[PDB]
Amino acid sequence: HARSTGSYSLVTQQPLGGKAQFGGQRFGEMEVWALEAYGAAYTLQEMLTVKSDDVNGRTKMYKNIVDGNHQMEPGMPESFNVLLKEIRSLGINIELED
Amino acid sequence: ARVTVQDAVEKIGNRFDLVLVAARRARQMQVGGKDPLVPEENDKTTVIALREIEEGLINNQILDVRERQEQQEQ
Amino acid sequence: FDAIKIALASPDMIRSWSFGEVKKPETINYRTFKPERDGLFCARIFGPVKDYECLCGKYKRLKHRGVICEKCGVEVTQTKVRRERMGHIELASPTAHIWFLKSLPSRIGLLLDMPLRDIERVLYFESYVVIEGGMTNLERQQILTEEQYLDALEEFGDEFDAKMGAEAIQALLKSMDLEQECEQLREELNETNSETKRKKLTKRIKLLEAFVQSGNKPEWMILTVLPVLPPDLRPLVPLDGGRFATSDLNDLYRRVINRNNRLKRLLDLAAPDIIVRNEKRMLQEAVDALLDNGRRGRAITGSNKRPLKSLADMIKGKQGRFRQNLLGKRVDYSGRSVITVGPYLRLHQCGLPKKMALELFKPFIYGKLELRGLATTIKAAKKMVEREEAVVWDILDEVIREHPVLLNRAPTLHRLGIQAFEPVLIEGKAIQLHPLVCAAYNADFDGDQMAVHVPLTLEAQLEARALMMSTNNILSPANGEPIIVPSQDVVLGLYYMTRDCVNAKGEGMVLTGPKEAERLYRSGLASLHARVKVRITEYEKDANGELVAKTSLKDTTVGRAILWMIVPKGLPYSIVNQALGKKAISKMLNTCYRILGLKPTVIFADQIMYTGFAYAARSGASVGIDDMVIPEKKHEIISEAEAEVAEIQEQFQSGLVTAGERYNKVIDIWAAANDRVSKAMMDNLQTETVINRDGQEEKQVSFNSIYMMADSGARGSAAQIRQLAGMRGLMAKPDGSIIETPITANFREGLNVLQYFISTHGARKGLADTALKTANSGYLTRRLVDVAQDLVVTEDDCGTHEGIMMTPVIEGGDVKEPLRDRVLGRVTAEDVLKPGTADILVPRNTLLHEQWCDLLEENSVDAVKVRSVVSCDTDFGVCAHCYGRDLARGHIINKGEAIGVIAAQSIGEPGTQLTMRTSSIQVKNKGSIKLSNVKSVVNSSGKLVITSRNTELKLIDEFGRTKESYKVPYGAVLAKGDGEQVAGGETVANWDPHTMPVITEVSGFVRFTDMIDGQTITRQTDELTGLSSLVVLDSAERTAGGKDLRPALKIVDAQGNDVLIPGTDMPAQYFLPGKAIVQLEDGVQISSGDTLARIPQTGGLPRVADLFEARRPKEPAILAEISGIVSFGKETKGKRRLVITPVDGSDPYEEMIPKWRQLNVFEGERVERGDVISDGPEAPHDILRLRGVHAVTRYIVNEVQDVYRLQGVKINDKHIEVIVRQMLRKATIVNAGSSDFLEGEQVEYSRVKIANRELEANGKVGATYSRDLLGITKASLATESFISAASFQETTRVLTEAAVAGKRDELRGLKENVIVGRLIPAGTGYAYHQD
Amino acid sequence: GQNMRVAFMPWNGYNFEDSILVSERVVQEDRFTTIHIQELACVSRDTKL
Amino acid sequence: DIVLNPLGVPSRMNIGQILETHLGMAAKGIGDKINAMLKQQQEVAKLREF
RNA sequence: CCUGCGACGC
RNA sequence: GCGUCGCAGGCCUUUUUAUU
DNA sequence: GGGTATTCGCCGTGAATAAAAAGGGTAC
DNA sequence: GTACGGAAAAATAACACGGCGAATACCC
Ligand SMILES: [Mg+2]
Ligand SMILES: [Zn+2]
Ligand SMILES: [Zn+2]
Repeated sequence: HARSTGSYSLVTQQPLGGKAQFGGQRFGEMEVWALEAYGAAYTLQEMLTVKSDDVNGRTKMYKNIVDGNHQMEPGMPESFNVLLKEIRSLGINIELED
Repeated sequence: ARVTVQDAVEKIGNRFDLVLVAARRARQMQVGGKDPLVPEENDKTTVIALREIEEGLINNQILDVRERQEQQEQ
Repeated sequence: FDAIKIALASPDMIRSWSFGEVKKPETINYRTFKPERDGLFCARIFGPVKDYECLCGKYKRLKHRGVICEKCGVEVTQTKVRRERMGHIELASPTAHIWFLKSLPSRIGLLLDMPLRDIERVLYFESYVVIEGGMTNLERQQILTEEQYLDALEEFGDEFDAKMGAEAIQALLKSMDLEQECEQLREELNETNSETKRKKLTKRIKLLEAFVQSGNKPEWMILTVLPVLPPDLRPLVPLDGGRFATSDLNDLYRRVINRNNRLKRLLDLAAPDIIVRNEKRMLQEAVDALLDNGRRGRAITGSNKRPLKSLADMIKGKQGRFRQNLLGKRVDYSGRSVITVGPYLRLHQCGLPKKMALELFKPFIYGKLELRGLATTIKAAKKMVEREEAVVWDILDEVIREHPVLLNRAPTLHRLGIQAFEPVLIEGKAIQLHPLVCAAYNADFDGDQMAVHVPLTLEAQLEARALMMSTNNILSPANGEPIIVPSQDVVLGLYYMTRDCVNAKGEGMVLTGPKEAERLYRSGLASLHARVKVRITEYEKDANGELVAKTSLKDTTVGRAILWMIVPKGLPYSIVNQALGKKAISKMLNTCYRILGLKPTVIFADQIMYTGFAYAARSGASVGIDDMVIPEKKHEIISEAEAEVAEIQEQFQSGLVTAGERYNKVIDIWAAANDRVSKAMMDNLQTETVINRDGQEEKQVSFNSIYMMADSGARGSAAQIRQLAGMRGLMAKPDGSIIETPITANFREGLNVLQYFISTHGARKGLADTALKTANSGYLTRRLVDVAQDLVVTEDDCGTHEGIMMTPVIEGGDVKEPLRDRVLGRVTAEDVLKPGTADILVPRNTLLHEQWCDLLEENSVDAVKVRSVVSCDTDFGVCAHCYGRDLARGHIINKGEAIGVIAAQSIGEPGTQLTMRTSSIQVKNKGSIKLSNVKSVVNSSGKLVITSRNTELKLIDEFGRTKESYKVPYGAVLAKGDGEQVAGGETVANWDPHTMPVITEVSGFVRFTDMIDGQTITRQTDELTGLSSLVVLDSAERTAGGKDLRPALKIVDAQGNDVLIPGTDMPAQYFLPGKAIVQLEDGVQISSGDTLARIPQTGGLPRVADLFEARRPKEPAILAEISGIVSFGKETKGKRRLVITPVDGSDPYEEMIPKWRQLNVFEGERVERGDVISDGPEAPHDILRLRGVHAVTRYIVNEVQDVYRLQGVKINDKHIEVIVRQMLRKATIVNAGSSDFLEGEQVEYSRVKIANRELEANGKVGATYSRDLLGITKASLATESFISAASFQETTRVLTEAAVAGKRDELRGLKENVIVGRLIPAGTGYAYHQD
Repeated sequence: GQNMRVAFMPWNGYNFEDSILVSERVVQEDRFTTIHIQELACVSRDTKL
Repeated sequence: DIVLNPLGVPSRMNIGQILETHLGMAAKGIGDKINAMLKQQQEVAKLREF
């Protein structure tokens, strides 16, 4: 099985799972720990934001790879916004201050 | 080709800033279109930047004074 | 952005979050897909359903943006606002929050100082409570029943107020001042002598101060306004049949809205109280089922007999948002296939299929086709790629030549499971992997799969090429051993090539070089094993970098000369002239990497693998039925064993020996028969050759394929050959014992049914242990990672002088690790002095490499004080001098490396190799003994007795170092003194077991004081004539008239006067404890050392799991908390009383000991802080609070290494010291002086260090603290960061404490930066944060 | 299954850990060709309009 | 047809595959002798007694 | 909101 | 070199099997 | 009657992924 | 064939280990 781009979910904007749905591989917690054991910080940031969650980030990354530029924008993952909206529905006030 | 990068690690202090310096050098050739110092042999900008680190013609201070001369020129 | 802030939510904030109010329970129509007017799926509240179109019509356009329609009132905007807008439910009655009520400890129960059961009775309409009764008999908070409220109404009608439900709790929480109550609690805390009352008072004061410092109100816990979720986060999916299936949250919201509408409709019609009480109770239960379904009562099930999912189930657990959507995600540009072997590949490249490379590199080929001009439109490039034209493969080969890929296996136990390789376009559907990385990947080719990943940015490609390349990772970071060791085929080929026989073709001819040897081998004129004379030319770089050549005639074989062409110039010839096994090739690669470097070592390993795969095929090694030979003396050994078993059974049948001695003798003779069978088999398999040199025979090493595969170290060990050729031996039972009938056959001949059914027990036990170890190993690895994720090297030298003392560990049999394996790669703390003269041998801040180890091993040095990680004074991280080396390179540890993650991955990786299922000493060599911590007295016979509790018996050889170490009990005698030496092999110390005698220091007349017959002593006559002794009765089953009567043996002289002890002014009397049998009646002149009284009496992975969790053992060894004289007290029919009386200060100490435990402590002794009272496993908390930090650090390190040494696992000590430092991070305040801390609160160690440093800099007094120990689970939850504590375990109580405390959480770590999706402060991200 | 002529020897690392070297005559004779049958349905339901 | 590796035989103790290999070789030898007798024009009595 | 498909404008 | 029209898709829980 | 101090409930925890079915509101 | 969604029978079902807090019983 192999995949560059494809369909995404509704609630959490992530790639699907399975060969029949044309899904992608899962980068679990142990792979994150193995990347943290190296000095590979940009690879983990690319795996966590552009390749998985950030819609604007992955569209700008696709346009930059098509144009020929190897540069990405971190942005904000959508799963963190889903987590904030789900914790905020329990009557607990959590927000990013600046 | 660059199988090992030990001569690039021997120049700068550790291996972590080597990635940042080589990325800052490689972004000038693909986006800025600057001509490299070492003659390329069917290589991408990563291998050219690593060879420029290995030959000792590129470091942090050289890129800093080159950016300073570019700011003073324009 | 800045730090994360979490607090309580006011109802005004909930109304400000919302955009509308939901009033109808229905979600959507079934016949029409349009949303409802005012429902859970709305258009005028949450947003429109389609992009820039309203609901009613006429506004489906782009020029109208953000306008409000007049028909339905739907804002014309994007659909993306539907996943962020919220609503609210105006409840007719207040409800209590289930998180601040049911999660122990209860926040409402601690604030109101009320038990949880009474609040549960009041909230769920089962009892009454008075609120501000005034001048009445009832107090401020009293729990009234149903009848007591009627009595209070009919007795006190006016000036009375009692409510039932959440309104009473809201009125209690609203009418309460925090400052006055906190001041009253402080003034009550000053007049407090109890312990647990003081604990509850400090907990209530800390909760009140948490409510005061935070901006929240105590009445905000009672829910008034209820917010809802956006509809895109809980959508209604369509089905093929047309029926719209519902979710759990939509059903719970519909239930809550329907019950609230029923309550409003019933309150409109002015109902009586009985029905509306049940309606408010049902609304409370519906709100509690919506918030957390399963905490209170029974979880409601719908149509599945399964509990429904609430708002709390989506956050915690394995299927929550943290562990399934934030800590581990699904990524793009990735693939998966079955792996195969590529022999032609190099160490830095791998074989990638073209069908996977065409899919993983789509936009690169698109950009190259748009750049070259072959496709101007992106659709034309997509059709050109889908048609698979000729130039598409050329573009794909162009965009793959120097673009690495990340190959990864499914179990990632350490960092070598994700390595970078260069793709080679192959034909097929399998991935070709290099054979040398299979030992690091732990993956064979029987059906294993691996995942690939494609970096895209320049920084990711540079991190893959510089940090994650397979040529850069050749040493393991756990211990420093290589990971590019050759496997079975390469060592088999290099073992077959480098051998010799006494007679072959071409033996005894002079050769001019290795090229003539290769020519003679490939021409067929000389054999591969033929002793010849080859002129070699080896180089040596013993000068200042330059290489010196030499030429001489060597006596070698033909194959070693051919292998000499593979060996580079810097290596000598003496490393290849022997038979190459496995450790020989390993030390050859070690010598090549040590002398030459990294770049020739990769080419050397590749050429070694190439020549091994080339010369393993020319041999033709094969197994057969004739290779596994049978010893000719096996049948006669079985005959003598059966004759001995028959003789032992005939002796047992007569009645001379018991059944256990018979079984033990049978086991020993069968073990001896198995050892003789194995010895005869190994003797038959060694030589097995009668070959003529010229005309006479000569023995040589066997060329059997089984012996060549077992001797070279390719595959199999000696036990496998014993089970294949000799008898299998004794086999165990599932109950744990050993069957007396062994397996006298092998796998070559036919086994019967019983010998197979016996071995099925051990096979099933091993399979079940292997299947059940992996979950505990993964749990321990996850706990170690989450407890050691925030330790990054931030400095270089903090300037400290503390450190641990490195000594080689001695148990009593032999040594295991010398000083060199424990001191290598560590910076010393103090100057190591020469044993002869006090001059400085080595400075302090020196990295001890192998040359310093060779200099220290020749000067007879045993104790080297080095700097440790736990003794570092760096705030929020460590320095580069207290850690040591990198353990994968030759330099020092860099600034920015995450040393905690590699430590947790180094400890948690070999957990799959551990286990889960449950009188005299003899010296080894000749040397003088060293007696330390011993108080003795010379007896009359010339022996040497011990009058101390603990005594260290160490052996000092002629070199001046410590080789052995033993432990002797209290009552023992020594065969020789301390001055003379031991010849070796004789008994030095001997003692009788199961006895506890008392030894006197003086010799004189013995008198009986306070000893009356019939009450405290029992004179029994044994039936044997030898035993007629007196027994002292225990002080529990005695009568009431002799509770204070305690016997004692005063020692006087022959003249009757009381002799004294030299040094003090107390009589030399010895009291008798319970069940102490004395010898005889007094009246005999005893000697100095006499026997007076006679007193009779989990390892593996759970051991490491209990050691890292700081778990208290079942039978802890009680120690002495304070120094002084031991004294027993009056017991209270349960536990035994004991009190330690000091010599100078007062006695603020009193403890109890359980009477059923054994105490090896007499009445009057002299103990100090550190000595033990009983015998058993110790607890690390007592070692920390009594001895110190370094003692419990060495204890944990030695107890972990003793478990990890039994399985043959090499793990460095710094990785355990990282977990030891992470276990102790908090401190308990003893006396807070001029500080904002309380008396008995727990703060961080670095925070109180910074506070004491600032108070010392400002000229004020500091604070006295005490460090405490916590497990790997407790330290992960007791952290200042609430995000890392909620994502690991127990999300509900962590979020509850963060809500009631108002915590502001800065990231400052790896896991917090993983969640928000940015660069972690490690590696390149550390330099990014610095710049 | 099928029974074929077998040999136990290392061949240039192509049977390294557990790998199996198969000749081309096994592929030419088609003695390991299997037939796999799938099922694709098309449900025509009755709905509105 | 298939070349296997003999390295897994001492480590993983399954000696029955080598006995199956030898017995299949003997069975194929008997079958090739029967096929060589049937390929040439032979009578029924010699084939029956073999 | 994002993918893939079919059609049309400058 | 993009924008407009129409079609299909984005799930949840449980059970079983297989692999590492 | 205050200060302990054993018991006894209760909650949290128990590895990581690919395929193939079955069911998504039942009552009066 | 549309419409409130609860609690009591169900001829229900039923883990081992560990830490923390509350009811409660000893000991002067
Ligand atoms: Mg396998
Ligand atoms: Zn409208
Ligand atoms: Zn330090």
